[PDB]
Amino acid sequence: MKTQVAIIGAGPSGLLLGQLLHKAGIDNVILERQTPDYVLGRIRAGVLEQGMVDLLREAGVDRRMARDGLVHEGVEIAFAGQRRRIDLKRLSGGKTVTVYGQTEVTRDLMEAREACGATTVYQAAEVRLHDLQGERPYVTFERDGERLRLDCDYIAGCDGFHGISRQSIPAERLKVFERVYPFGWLGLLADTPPVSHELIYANHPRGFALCSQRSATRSRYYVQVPLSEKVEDWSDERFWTELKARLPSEVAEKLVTGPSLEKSIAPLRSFVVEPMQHGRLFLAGDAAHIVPPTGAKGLNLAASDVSTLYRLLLKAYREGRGELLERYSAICLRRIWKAERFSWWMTSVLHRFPDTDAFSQRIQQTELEYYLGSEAGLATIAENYVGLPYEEIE
Amino acid sequence: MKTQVAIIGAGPSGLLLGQLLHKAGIDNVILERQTPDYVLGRIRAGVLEQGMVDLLREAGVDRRMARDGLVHEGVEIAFAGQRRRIDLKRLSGGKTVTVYGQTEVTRDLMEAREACGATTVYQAAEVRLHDLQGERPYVTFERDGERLRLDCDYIAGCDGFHGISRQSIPAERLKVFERVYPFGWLGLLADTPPVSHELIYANHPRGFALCSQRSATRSRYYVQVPLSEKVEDWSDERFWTELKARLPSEVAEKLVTGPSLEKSIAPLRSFVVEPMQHGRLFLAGDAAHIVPPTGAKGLNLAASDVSTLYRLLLKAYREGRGELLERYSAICLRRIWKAERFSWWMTSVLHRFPDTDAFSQRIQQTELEYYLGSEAGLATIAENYVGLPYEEIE
Ligand SMILES: Cc1cc2nc3c(=O)[nH]c(=O)nc-3n(C[C@H](O)[C@H](O)[C@H](O)COP(=O)(O)OP(=O)(O)OC[C@H]3O[C@@H](n4cnc5c(N)ncnc54)[C@H](O)[C@@H]3O)c2cc1C
Ligand SMILES: Cc1cc2nc3c(=O)[nH]c(=O)nc-3n(C[C@H](O)[C@H](O)[C@H](O)COP(=O)(O)OP(=O)(O)OC[C@H]3O[C@@H](n4cnc5c(N)ncnc54)[C@H](O)[C@@H]3O)c2cc1C
Ligand SMILES: Nc1ccc(C(=O)O)cc1
Ligand SMILES: Nc1ccc(C(=O)O)cc1
Repeated sequence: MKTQVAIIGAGPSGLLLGQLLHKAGIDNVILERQTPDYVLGRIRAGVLEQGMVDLLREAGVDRRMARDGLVHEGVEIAFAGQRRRIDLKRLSGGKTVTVYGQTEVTRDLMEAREACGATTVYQAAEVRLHDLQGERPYVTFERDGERLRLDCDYIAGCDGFHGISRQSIPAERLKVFERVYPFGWLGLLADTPPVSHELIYANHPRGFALCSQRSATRSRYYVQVPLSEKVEDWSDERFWTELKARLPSEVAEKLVTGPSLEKSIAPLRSFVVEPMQHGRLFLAGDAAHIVPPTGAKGLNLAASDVSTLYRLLLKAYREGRGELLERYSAICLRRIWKAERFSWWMTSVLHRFPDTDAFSQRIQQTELEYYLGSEAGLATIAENYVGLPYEEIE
Repeated sequence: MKTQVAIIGAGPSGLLLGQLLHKAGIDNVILERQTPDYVLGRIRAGVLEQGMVDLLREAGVDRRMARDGLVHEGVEIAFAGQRRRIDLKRLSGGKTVTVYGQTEVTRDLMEAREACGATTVYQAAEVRLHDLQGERPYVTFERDGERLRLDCDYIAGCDGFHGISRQSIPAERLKVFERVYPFGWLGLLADTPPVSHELIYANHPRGFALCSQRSATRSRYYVQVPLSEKVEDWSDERFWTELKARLPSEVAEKLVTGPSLEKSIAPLRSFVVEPMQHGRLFLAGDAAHIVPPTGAKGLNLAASDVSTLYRLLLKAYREGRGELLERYSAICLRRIWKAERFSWWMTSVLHRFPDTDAFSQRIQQTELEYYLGSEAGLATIAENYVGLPYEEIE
């Protein structure tokens, strides 16, 4: 069995890359461990940068998004009994973000891939990568008891944080940068109208809270929660009471509550690996880096890694410029670090940390007052929030 | 012995307040523990904000400054083998800073006070404050063996971090916010031409370094140094070698070295006390708060506390509005916290911290790249650097 580019993982990264590649004539095969249904079960992301919206358009999978997605020109930050609105559109010079669930984006790519007839092997068990440094690498896997081999020119590891691809690179060749935060996010999806037309990030003494949405009849809420927490400990009612206690009274009053459709806890982490490639293996998305959800950069960084990889692969196949692929890591890392820096900053000013001294609490409160009250402070948040420009390569 | 306002401390704070008060008809007496010579021995500050330059003018003690002071429109930040210039004037909308030694400013105020004939008691031993909550507070001290009493309406504690005034307020009434940094600054004053026409703040793997100046023939340099350091351990030559090792090669090459006129080590600290007053006692300057030198806000915050106190005292004496004095702390604290926040930020991105993990070193490097490469980042540094606007009161 042979292809040009083998893609490990059918999450948004692998599907986007596969679609981009297909449209340009580069055959690719996606291998996924789970079932299409399991993949569609992950709620995750809700906020997309302008640049990701454009990439979706370029992959020609933007019909439903253009119809159902909500474009946002602002976002709110509540702290110490006051809400402050940041005009993204004004402050960033016209850019906005789009709220469209990750579940939907993934569904759209999956349908688009099916219609084109491109190869996708679900339940590909025991994926193993071989000859990463040879001129002919290959992937082996098992589909219903029998071991198959897939030959390729390149492998794009788009298998998330627990994928096999990063594990296939000699550990000595990698440099890991990581920070674990002493808390997680308890998220709740409900078939209720969101409490606001724009997102509200809230710093409250009891901990962080965030009011988000998926559509006009579907809401997504989060509350900062300690690591020791178990989801079965949080009834829908306890969640609503907790969420209401962290929000400004005039917002908590108009909140329409309801039974949860999904409830989960996600720990916050920062992770970056350098470089992001080895021989003919290139890492992309969560396989290469994790950012805490606070800045909504995860899925967005994956899109840029993918945009970069695709353009380099085109150059390599169509233009015979195979040497340009060595620049992959240098290029992605620049955007990754600025995004990690932004997510880190958002996380530190919005959450309540354990055993914080009086001085640090005061400095935290002051960062908010400063950045939210200065025209220049506002602009730093906004341009970062809508997403910094992709580099064009060459 | 009686006056209207008793002033404890003849450093820049006490002298500026005394001068302002005198020019408006409000009698005041300054009490200082040391001799005029000891006071003039402190080198300290070199950078003044626009607002402090204007206050000096308002006190009519700006002749020598207008002649000898150097106005700066930019400042440089060197890191990872690259110098980046921040155009203060452009980015802040025209403001600049003035380099004029604290020793000179103090000399100018002292001469101005002497010429006007205002009272100043040097070597006032054992100053004690009494009846802080009565309608008639008083200060007692000793001048050559005999105990004297000074009656007043108000007392302005301008006695620095180790003064008696903050110690005279019931400790239970105060809330202290403080952070100690694990390093200090080793500074060297030399009668040599500065290596650059503008200041250069340098983040280097070996630690922080700063190239400053006092005039065209007098330089002031600093290097980050561990707490365990003793000044006698640092020969002039060791200092020059160390300073040269932390600077970019093209800057270290043109450095004119020479014998030190003064050499000292100052530990870095952040300290804020809330409130800044008690009854008829009002704290100002270093008596109320300390900021690490990195942002050059110390003397500048003292000026704003003083500007605020003087205007409130005028209202009280001339206009019979004694109740406005209760607003002193609320007003000064707003500016103090933003300045503490700025100094804290400058300190964290420019210095090398002990036992720093790979992630934090990377985030530090990235803060520099971000703020120094974005038009909005630059503007946040600049407007903070030149100094945020004073509030007008009322
Ligand atoms: C609470 C939460 C909120 C977030 N909010 C946002 C937001 O609003 N905006 C934003 O930009 N980001 C956000 N993100 C991040 C975003 O969800 C991720 O960055 C994104 O899912 C990365 O996609 P991916 O394709 O790289 O990885 P994944 O989504 O993990 O998919 C990887 C795929 O590879 C598969 N796989 C794993 N191992 C193997 C193997 N051995 N063989 C074959 N297949 C394998 C996995 O099954 C999976 O299907 C959030 C994340 C969380 C959890
Ligand atoms: C390394 C260094 C660099 C700095 N660089 C800058 C910079 O460039 N820009 C900037 O804005 N700031 C800077 N500063 C800070 C600035 O020096 C101080 O904030 C400033 O000196 C505050 O003045 P002050 O009058 O409040 O206090 P002080 O200068 O301390 O004077 C207080 C006076 O009160 C006197 N006194 C003390 N106790 C008593 C008592 N019991 N009775 C009577 N008198 C008493 C003291 O003798 C002293 O004379 C720097 C500080 C340092 C050390
Ligand atoms: N920053 C974030 C904003 C929104 C969401 C979400 O809607 O799921 C997640 C993270
Ligand atoms: N930030 C600072 C800048 C300059 C000086 C100084 O010249 O003495 C001190 C601190």
